[PDB]
Amino acid sequence: SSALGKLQDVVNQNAQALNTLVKQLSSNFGAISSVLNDILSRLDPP
Amino acid sequence: FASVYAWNRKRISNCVADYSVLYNSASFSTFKCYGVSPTKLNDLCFTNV
Repeated sequence: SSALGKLQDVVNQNAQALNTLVKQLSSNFGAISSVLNDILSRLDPP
Repeated sequence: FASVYAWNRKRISNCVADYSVLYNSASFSTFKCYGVSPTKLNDLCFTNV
């Protein structure tokens, strides 16, 4: 009422991984943008 | 026109730009578009041309 770190750590690890997964949807990896509506909404099919 | 070593620089601004009258004028010997293919110009908006 005033220690559950082993239970807190497995929650934290899973959330830290799920956030890293979503934060990767905003990297270019060597492209002109991160949005498909910007490569498409401004680029030919080739 | 202007020399090649002191080119001009006009800052087109808030307006209604119709790149179709350009694209289809057939008077141009060279019309290359790099960031964006030409036909999709009349469907996008920027900050400054």
